[PDB]
Amino acid sequence: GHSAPVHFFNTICNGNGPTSFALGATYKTTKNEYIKVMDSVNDVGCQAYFQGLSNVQYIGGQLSGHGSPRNTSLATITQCNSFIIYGTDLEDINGFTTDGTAITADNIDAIESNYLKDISGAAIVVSSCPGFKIDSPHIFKIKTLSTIKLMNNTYNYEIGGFTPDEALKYNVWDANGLATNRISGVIHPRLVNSRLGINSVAFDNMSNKLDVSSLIHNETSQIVGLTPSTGSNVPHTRKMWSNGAMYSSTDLNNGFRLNYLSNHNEPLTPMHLYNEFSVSEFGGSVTESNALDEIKYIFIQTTYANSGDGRFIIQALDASGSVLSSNWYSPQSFNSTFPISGFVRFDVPTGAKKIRYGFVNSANYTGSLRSHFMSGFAYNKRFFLKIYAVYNDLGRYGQFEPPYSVAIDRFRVGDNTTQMPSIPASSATDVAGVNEVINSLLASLKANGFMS
Amino acid sequence: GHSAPVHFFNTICNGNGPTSFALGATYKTTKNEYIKVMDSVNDVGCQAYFQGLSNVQYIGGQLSGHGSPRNTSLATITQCNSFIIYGTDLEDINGFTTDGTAITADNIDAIESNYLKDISGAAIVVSSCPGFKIDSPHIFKIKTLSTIKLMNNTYNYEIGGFTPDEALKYNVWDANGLATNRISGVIHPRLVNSRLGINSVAFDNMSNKLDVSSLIHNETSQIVGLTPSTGSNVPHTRKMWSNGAMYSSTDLNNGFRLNYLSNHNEPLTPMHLYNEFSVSEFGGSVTESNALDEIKYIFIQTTYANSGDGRFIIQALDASGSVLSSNWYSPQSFNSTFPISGFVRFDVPTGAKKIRYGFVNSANYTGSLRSHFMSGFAYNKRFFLKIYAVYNDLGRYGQFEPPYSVAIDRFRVGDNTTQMPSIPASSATDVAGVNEVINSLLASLKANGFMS
Repeated sequence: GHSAPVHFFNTICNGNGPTSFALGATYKTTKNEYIKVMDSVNDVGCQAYFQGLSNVQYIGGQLSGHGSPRNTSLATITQCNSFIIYGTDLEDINGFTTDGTAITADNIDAIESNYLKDISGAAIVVSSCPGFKIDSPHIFKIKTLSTIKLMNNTYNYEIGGFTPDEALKYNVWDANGLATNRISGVIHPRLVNSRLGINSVAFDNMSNKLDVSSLIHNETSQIVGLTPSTGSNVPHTRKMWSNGAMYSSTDLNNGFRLNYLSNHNEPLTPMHLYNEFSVSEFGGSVTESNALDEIKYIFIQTTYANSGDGRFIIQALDASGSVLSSNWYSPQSFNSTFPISGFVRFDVPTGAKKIRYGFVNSANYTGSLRSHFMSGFAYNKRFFLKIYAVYNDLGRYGQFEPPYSVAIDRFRVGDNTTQMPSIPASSATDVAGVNEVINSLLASLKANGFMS
Repeated sequence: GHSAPVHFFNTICNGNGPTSFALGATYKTTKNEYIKVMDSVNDVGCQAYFQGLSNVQYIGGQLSGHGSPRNTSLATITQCNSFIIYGTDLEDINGFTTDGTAITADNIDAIESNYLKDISGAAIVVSSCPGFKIDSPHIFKIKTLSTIKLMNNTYNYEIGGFTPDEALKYNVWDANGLATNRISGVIHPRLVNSRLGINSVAFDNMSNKLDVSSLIHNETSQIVGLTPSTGSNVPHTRKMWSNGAMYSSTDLNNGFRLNYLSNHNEPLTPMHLYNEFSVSEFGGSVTESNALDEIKYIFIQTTYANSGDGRFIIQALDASGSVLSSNWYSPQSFNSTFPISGFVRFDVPTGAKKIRYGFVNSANYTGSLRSHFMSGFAYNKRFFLKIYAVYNDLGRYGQFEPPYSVAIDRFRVGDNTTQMPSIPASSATDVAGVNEVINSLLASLKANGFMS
């Protein structure tokens, strides 16, 4: 049941929440009776609460908590339709949870894990409101986890360019999770490459993600597998990696070889499957305060599997090869989409010169990509790996993309080379000795893909 | 200090700045005393001036100069926060500068070069206002250099689809320049492919630039250099170019070979490094009024350098091969992001059939890319070249992108060919003569990159 349409013009809600004084206060009536103002010691409030509405326009008002009242949010929108905000002043929130837990930068990590499905933790919490829009307000003094929280099937939201870095952890906190739900929202690019960015779920549902990032690694499985294989669910050639090897040569359907690594801050050896590339390369006549960093965030998308022991490692190195930062990622960590695949976020620290990424084994044995990362193809039969690089500035150092030229036929249409038909061995009865180099050259051609 | 939030509704500011009559006017007081109205002969004004505000909404008003008053702009926003415009009528501006210089179509080039940092030259001038929104209003009769001007760290702006071609030079004039600033704005795509487009700085900061354009040339330096190299800071091969050569076959790190050319309208020879491709290919049963042009603008991004005689040349040719238009681009011209790289804009004239682009030398000697275009790798240690083609219509002729097919393994995962191990020379003592054709094929395989 609902009412539509509700119109709000230049309306201000200020200071509306349980405060320190109100919780301990007792109202004395004219009949000399005392009434306890609080319902409980964990009483929490809000400035504006909306539920069961449609076509609500809040045009140029103000939502702020002055006097530090215990608020779970400034505006709570639940089960509404087409809630649009037009330049509302938002400021001075006192972050709390629904059960009365104070949101503080000290315990900001336990709030995201234990209170993900809670209706709290942002200046504006949107729950089950399809047509949401915020339209670039000015926000400041936000003492909670994020600025906007989206959850419970908010699938067509649009978020404008408000003040990026005001909350404690994020700017946009997408908490939508359900396999049946298809979320596709629009986020301003300036909110992604800021000091506080968006979480991995918000980047999963960001439709204009190529406006701020680009793919630095794109690998998928082939259609027809090679000769020594019993399937075509993983790569069989290793041609996309600089170090490492394959798990098996008699069954290529087993993926890459996962070698043991004790922790993510340990050095990678040539036996591990990993790549390496440099960033932020500027000359000697440039000051490091003028030349900023290249990459701000790195988003990795991979297949999802319930069990693990196979880790996707990523490291940020500097000059002299010292590890500045690292992180593990188990197969069950990619659950933006629980059934198929998910996203993870990695923060590139300032001063990093090189980036390493690959697959390792967290247990003390040698595993394979199929059995120890994909769980034997139980949740997905097509492996893929996508790594997005969110640049600090749009195109300062040049975005990384595959080479192409409209005037060169090798890149415009591709090269005109085909696999040669199989040539039999040289067994002429006219001379020996030369059959040494001929059959070896014919064998090298067949072994390197040039010949069938 | 500031006031927030200021609300404007259906408010009109009409014909306010100093006029011809007012400048020469003298007020006669009741006490028979005379007061000169004009402070100086170069008095200038605007309809609305805003400074030090936050969360300002101008909802459906009108800003117009009637009676031709001397105005630097219609609205001047300076050091504000979240200024949003909602469908405001804007019209009839008389372009002037802050010092009283009239902005006409004759001096439109000297004003852009000499008054870049001036707070003037547009219908709406935005200076140091992060959250600016324009919401696409209807605009006409604009006698300034541009319609919107952005400068002084306006880093997150959205510009809607207003009337494109009303100003004299541009639609959006981005004047943001600073090494520490990170600008990321959103511009409506219909404002980029218009008669008047956006300047090179606005395309630099345009995050949704792939919605209106596509890369027709993308080239970067490799990681590991070739054998005679002394470093890997430039392309060591010439596979991206159809003409020209390398500077020296003994170093390969000096880059391409820059040959002398008198002017940009001179014909390019096979000794020059340049490419060529055709545009607007329609059949005989199509009328040229129905078949429009293919490319509207071309944006080139390259590394910055403070000196050098090497020039990036681009030419627009026709049938019979006559040069319609051309332009030089020195290394200092790529300074839209001063310390690293920059953008330039080239206007493709109507009737053009072919486009040529490459690198030449403006001085009468043969130079190299490392020394005569870059300053010895003093600013950027990685060379890149990205050329964007802004199409007249979105996909009329088909956008140029690398070939791909999801059903072909050669394009889905790549070809399964590797460099063969080095095969020694055939020196068998059993027969000669054939060893000539054997070692010549083995030498060619090693020379063509097929063999190590």
